[PDB]
Amino acid sequence: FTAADITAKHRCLERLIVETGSAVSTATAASDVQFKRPPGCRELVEDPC
Amino acid sequence: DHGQSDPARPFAATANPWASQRFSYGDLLYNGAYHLNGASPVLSPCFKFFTAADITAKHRCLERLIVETGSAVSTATAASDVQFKRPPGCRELVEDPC
Amino acid sequence: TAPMAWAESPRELAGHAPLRRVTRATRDDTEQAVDKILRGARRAPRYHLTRQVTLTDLCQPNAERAGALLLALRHPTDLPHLARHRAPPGRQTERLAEAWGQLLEASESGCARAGLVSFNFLVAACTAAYDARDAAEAVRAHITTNYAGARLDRFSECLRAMVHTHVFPHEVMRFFGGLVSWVTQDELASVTAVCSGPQEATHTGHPGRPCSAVTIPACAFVDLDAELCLGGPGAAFLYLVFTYRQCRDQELCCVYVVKSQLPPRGLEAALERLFGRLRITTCTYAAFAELGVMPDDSPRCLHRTERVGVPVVILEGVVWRPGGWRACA
Amino acid sequence: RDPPGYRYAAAMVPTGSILSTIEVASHRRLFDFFARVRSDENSLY
Amino acid sequence: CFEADIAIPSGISRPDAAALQRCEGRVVFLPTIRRQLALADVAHESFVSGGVSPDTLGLLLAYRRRFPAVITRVLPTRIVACPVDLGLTHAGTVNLRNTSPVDLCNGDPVSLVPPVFEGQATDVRLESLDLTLRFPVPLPTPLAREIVARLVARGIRDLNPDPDLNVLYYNGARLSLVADVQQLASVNTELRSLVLNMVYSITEGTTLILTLIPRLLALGYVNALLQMQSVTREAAQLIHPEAPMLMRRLPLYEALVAWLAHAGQLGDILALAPAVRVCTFDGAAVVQSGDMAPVIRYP
Amino acid sequence: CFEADIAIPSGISRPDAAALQRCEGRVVFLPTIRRQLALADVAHESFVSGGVSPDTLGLLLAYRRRFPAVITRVLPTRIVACPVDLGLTHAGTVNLRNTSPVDLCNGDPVSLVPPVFEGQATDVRLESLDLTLRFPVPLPTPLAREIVARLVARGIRDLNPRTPGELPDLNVLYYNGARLSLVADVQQLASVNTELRSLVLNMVYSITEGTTLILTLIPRLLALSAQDGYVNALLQMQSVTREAAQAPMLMQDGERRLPLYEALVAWLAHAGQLGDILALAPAVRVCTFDGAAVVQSGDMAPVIRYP
Amino acid sequence: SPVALYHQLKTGLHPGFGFTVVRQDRFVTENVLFSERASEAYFLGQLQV
Repeated sequence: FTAADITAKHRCLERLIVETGSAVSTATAASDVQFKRPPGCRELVEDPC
Repeated sequence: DHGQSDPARPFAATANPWASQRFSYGDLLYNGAYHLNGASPVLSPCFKFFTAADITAKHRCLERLIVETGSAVSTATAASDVQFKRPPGCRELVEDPC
Repeated sequence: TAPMAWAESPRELAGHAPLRRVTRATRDDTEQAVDKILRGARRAPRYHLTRQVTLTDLCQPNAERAGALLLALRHPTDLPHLARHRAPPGRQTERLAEAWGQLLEASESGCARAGLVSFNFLVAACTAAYDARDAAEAVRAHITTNYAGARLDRFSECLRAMVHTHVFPHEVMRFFGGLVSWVTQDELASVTAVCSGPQEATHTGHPGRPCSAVTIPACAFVDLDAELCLGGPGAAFLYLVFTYRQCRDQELCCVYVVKSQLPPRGLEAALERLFGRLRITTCTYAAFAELGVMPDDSPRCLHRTERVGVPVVILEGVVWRPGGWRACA
Repeated sequence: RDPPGYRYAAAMVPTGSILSTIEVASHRRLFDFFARVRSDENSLY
Repeated sequence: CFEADIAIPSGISRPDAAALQRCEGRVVFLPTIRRQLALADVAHESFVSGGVSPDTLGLLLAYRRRFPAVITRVLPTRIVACPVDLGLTHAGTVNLRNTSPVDLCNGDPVSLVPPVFEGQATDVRLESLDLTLRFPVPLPTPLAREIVARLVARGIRDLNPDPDLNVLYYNGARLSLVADVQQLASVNTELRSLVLNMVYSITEGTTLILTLIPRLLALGYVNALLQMQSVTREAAQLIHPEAPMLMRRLPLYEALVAWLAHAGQLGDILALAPAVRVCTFDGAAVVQSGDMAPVIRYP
Repeated sequence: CFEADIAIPSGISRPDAAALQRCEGRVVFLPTIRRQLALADVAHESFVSGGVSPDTLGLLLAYRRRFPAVITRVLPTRIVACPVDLGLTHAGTVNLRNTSPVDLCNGDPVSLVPPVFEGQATDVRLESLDLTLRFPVPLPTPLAREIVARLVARGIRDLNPRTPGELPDLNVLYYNGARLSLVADVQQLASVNTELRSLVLNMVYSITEGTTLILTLIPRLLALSAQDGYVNALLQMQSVTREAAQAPMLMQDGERRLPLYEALVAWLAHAGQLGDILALAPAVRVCTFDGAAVVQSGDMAPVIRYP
Repeated sequence: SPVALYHQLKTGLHPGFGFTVVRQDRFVTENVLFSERASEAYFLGQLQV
C-alpha cells in the first residue's frame, strides 16, 4: 500500500541483490514492541518481503 | 565681496551674477555646505569651484602648492562606468592644475 | 640544561617517536628566509583575526591603543525602516531619521562604510548620560581632543532617539575584536582586530610597534563595574551591558562591562538586582554580552594614565570569546 | 601622563645591592615610578 | 576538519555531474558523522518520515536533529563535506555560498529550510540517479528569526482573514517576501502545520495561565507579588479574554504539564540557533549574494 | 582543555577508591572555575544550604548555579573533569556515561537532572572521608523538560491542597515504552516558590496586545479539531483550550505596528524558553563517530557541544 | 516654473537664459622624471613572516 515505497524501490535484477541488504522497514531491536525507527536509528536488515 | 572687482578681470565684478555670489542660485546648487547632492554617487564637477570652506582651508605658499599639484587626489574615480565622486577609501594621485 | 629542553620545546616527541619505532648576503637571507618558514612550518587555534576597512568619522584606531574594544555598527542604512515598526504608535518615529541623519550630518554610501564604533566613543557619548561624571567626562575630554564634540553630540542624539523608538543600541553594535593594527590612510582605516582568542599573544612586544604596551583597559573607572563585590577566586568573566532610562531619565544609555564569575544563566539574575532602573514599569533594558574569559581573577588593575589622565583599568589576560546578545526582559 | 619609566638595560648591570627584604607595595607612596609584575610580563623585553 | 566523504551513486548523466559541481559551498545535513556515507542518505528523499515529504515544520525538526556539513570539494564519485558541529570552535573556515541578503562580516548564519523563499527554486534535481537535494538558505540569525516569525505571522491572518508583513527591508536591501502567484499558496500550505502549533501553543498558554492565576493566589507572597507587578496587565488581559471566551485544578495541572513540554519543543524548533559565524579577512567584508563566504564554526 | 583537577582528599578506602574508578564519564558540579580545588567542594555535602539539604527541585536550582563538569579520568590523587560550560573546546567529543533508564539516540541534546527515578538510585558513599556523590542523570531535553514540568506542577498542586484527596498521576512518564516513575518525596517552600515564581512571571510577559488577535482563533481551532486528523492530534484530550471555548476589540493604535509579529516574538522569548529557565538547558548533544546511532543505558555517549 | 521649463526645453524654446557646461575629464599621460644623485635615503630593514 503506498507504492511510493514500492515505487521508491528499484526492480533491477542487476541491483535487486544489493538493496536486499537494505531493509524495507524501520524498527530497532532494543524497543519493547517493534516501533517506528527513531531518527537516530540507521538500518540494514535484509528485508525480503 | 562683489562690492569689489574681480581679480582675474578687474574691470567687472561678476560674470555670472547668479553663480559668483553667496546665496546666489549657482552657489546654492553647487556649494557643498548645502549638499543637496550627497545622497547621489555621481561626481559634481562644480563642487570643486563653489565651496569657500574648501577653497579657504588651503594654505597660500606656492612653494608647496606646486608640489602638491603634481600629486593631487582626484575627486573622481576611473573605476566606475559613470564618473563617480571619489569614495572614502583609496587615493588616486592625479595632477589636476584646476 | 634541564630547564630548556622543556622551554625550547623533545621528551613528548620521543615518546611519539618510540611508538612509531615499535648577492652573498641575499643568499644568506634566502637560506635564513627558508629556515624561518620551515621552523614555522615544522612547528604546528588560540587566535583569530578579523580585518575590516572603515572611515575615521566615528571610531578611530590611532586615538585608541593596543588593547581596545571595537564594536560593530550594523545596518546604518537600515534603522529608519525598523523604527516605524516595533515602536508603539505614539513614539514619533520620525525622530531617528533626522537623528541618524543628524549623527551623520555632524559626521553618503561610497566605498568605505562607517562601521566599527570604538568602546571609547560610547563611554563619552553616554558619559553625561549614565549617572557618574568627570571620571566619565575625562574620557569625553579624551575623544574631543583626539578622535569632535559634534559627532559625540550627534551620536548621543542618535542613542537617545534609538532607545526612544524601540530600536536599541544593541540589535546594532555587536562586538568586533581587540584592535591589533589599524593601518590608516587619510579618512580611511583598515583595522585588524581579533575575532576571538587571547589578546596578549598577538603583535605583542612592549607595544606592537613603537608607542607602548598592550592591555584590555576598560577605560573607565566609570566602566568596569566589577561585580563579585563578595567573591571567591575563579576565572573572571567579561560581559557587555547596556542600561537604559525609559522616561525615568529620558532614554538613558548606560554602557559598561561586568567582571564576575557567573555563567550567563546567572547574570540575568544578578542584573535584575543591582538595578533600581527596572521601574520602566515599555519593557526592556540591560542587554549583555560576554566579551570573553579572563582565566585568572587577579589582573584587574587600578591606573589613570592614557592618551590626558583618564581612569584606566587594566585587565591582564583576556580570551575574547564573544557569544550573542540576550535581552528578553 | 607617566614618568619615562624604568631602565631594564641599566640594572642588567646593577651598581649596588639592596640589603633588606620587605614588601615594597606597602611603601608604594615613596616612589616616582613603581611597577609590579607577577612572574614576568611583556614590557620587560 | 574531519571530512566526511559522500559516495556518488553509479553512473550519472553528464548534465547531472555538472549539477553537483555547482553544489560546492552548499550546506548538507548528514544523519550520522560516519566517514563514509551514501548520497541517498543525504538526499531530500531521506527526510520522509510519516510517509510524506516533510513540511517546513517537519524539516526544521530534521535540521535540528542531523548534522549540517558544508560541501568543500565535489569530486566525481565523492562529495566531501566537513560537518559544522565537529572540532574546536572558531576554526575550520570553510566557504559557504550566500543566498539572498548579503551576509555581512559577522552575524552567525542560520540554515533555515528552503520553502521560506522560492520553493522549488533550489530543489536541484538529479534525474539519472532519481534523487534531489534541497539546500537550506544561509541567513543571519536576526534576519532568519525575523523572517520565520514574519511568515507564521502572515500565516495566521490567512487562517482567518476577511500593513504588509512581506516587505522586510533588511539592512540596505528590501527583501521581497512574496513571490505572488501560487507560491504563497505553496508557502502557506507548508507553514500550515507550523502555524497551528504556534496558534495552539499560544491559545493553550493564555487560557492555561488565565485559569491558573485566578485559580491560584486564592489558596501568601504568591498573591501579593503576583497581583503587584501584574496590575492592569495580567488581570486586565484576564477580564478581556474571559470576556470573549469561556472560563479544574486536576485537569489544569495535567494540562500545564502537556503544554509546558509542547511549548519548549517549539522554542527548540524555532530560534534557529546559529550553526556558524562569518569572520572574514583579506576579504570583501560583505558577501554578495551567490558568492562564497568565509565562515567559522561557532557564533 | 582547561581541565579542573580535584584532589581526592586522602582517607579513602580500598573499596572507596574502587568506587571512584567507575565514576569516570559521570558529571560533577563545581562551584567555580578552578585549577586547584578540594574534593569536598564537589560532594553533596556542599549542596547543603544553610542547615538543609535541598530537595529535588532545590538541586535543579543548585545545578542552575555552578558548573557541570564531566569526569574524563581519575588518578590516584586527583580527578580530572573539564568544565563543559567553558572548556568544551576539544576537537573530538568528551565521553558521557549514560546513567539513566533512557537512551540517547543521535543528536539528542543532553540536559542533566537530579536523580529522579524510583529504580534510579545513583547516590554514592565514601566512608573514609565523610562525603558522598550524587551524580545527575543525563537525559534528552524533551524528556528532561517533561520531568521538570512534572516536578513543578506536583509541587504546585501541593501549595494549596478543596477537591478530594485523589489527584492525577503527574508522577509517571513514558519514554518510548517503559513507564518511568518519578520520585515523589518532599517539596520545599522556597524551591517550589522560585519555580512557580518564574513560571508565572514568564507566562505573563508572553501576553501582548496582538495576543488578543490570536485568542480570536480558538473557535477556529476547534473547527479544525474535527475535520483534519492532524490538528486533531494537536489538541490534547485534556486541553484547556477545548474547555476555553466551552473579539478584535477595534482598539488598533494607528494601524502600523504589526502586533501579530510582535506578539510572536514576545511569546517566543519568554514562554518559548521555559525548559531552559525552569531547568538547566542542554549544553551537549549525542554524536557518535563510529556511526552507532543510539547509546544503550550504561554506555558512554560520545558527546559534542551545544545543540 | 520647473514644469514650464520642461515643456520649453524639451520642445526647443530658448527660455531667456542659458547655461555654462562644466565637465571634468581625466587623461592617462606619459611622464618624464628627472632626479639628482641622492634625492632620498631609503633605509632597509630585515624580513620576517
